[PDB]
Amino acid sequence: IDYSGLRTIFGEKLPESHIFFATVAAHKYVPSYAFLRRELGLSSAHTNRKVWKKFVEAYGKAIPPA
Amino acid sequence: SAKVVTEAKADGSVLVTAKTISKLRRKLGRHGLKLSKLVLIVSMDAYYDLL
Repeated sequence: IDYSGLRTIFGEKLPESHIFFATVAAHKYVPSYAFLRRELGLSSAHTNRKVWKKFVEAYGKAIPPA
Repeated sequence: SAKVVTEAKADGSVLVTAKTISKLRRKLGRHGLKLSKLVLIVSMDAYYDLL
């Protein structure tokens, strides 16, 4: 949810899945896949790369207009 | 020159994810294609981050 915040920790590009969830800093803003799926409105029924890919698209879609 | 520097970071921050551990296989080269002939040894705090 707090895309604006995660921009400070990881800049433009989001790291790979293995790294994003292994940084202690981003465990406050987004913790584990459950959160991702519950917030995207996705379900456990949607495979995780689909949830991640959707998260990555949101991250780009939202980048502050520059 | 096989010390692959990884995104895992000391002071928590990045934890040692399992992928980082297996991306180590490239540096072996053809040696590491096999998987049945390689042995891994992880530091204790990278077993607690593999979890």
